[PDB]
Amino acid sequence: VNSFSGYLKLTDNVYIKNADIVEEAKKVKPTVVVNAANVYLKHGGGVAGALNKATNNAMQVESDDYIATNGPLKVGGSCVLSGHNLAKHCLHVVGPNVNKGEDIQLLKSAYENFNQHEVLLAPLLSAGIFGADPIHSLRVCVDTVRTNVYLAVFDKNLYDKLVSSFL
Ligand SMILES: O=C(O)[C@H]1[C@@H]2CN(c3ncnc4[nH]c5cc(F)ccc5c34)CC[C@@H]21
Repeated sequence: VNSFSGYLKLTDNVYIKNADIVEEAKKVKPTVVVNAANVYLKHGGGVAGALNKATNNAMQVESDDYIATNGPLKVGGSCVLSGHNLAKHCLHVVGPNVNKGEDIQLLKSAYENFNQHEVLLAPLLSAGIFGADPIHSLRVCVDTVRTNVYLAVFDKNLYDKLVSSFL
């Protein structure tokens, strides 16, 4: 038993809700919140910009030190950093950005990072400003992640579409 509430159960291990991941994060204090990061950890907009704003830019300050030491992530890759006031940890995961021409097959590799964590609060990778089809992203999530994932979907309309079309 964990503290996530109001989720719809899609599979043995995948759950979905219409929620603002920032507000869900501040209420659950999950062990892991996933950020929809880019390779430079430049948290300017989308989920990343919202999450970073909620940390009063501390996420960005920590991320800039990470990049200065380690260089950029790979598309499909991840790193674990602090969750600041939102979670114990933030798993920054880079899905392919269709608006940059990145290969959508990397979406599976991106979701594989979730399997290193027993429970996660996450957005749909490569959705939103990353330009992928959120229904495809949900399918890849369900077919790739084996750990317990709680998907927060900001847009109510999108959600109702994700649920109603889920096979
Ligand atoms: O590509 C993106 O950046 C994310 C678009 C929407 N994404 C979100 N998904 C769950 N919770 C969310 N809260 C937000 C608050 C915001 F100001 C902005 C976005 C989000 C958001 C994920 C898919 C894609």
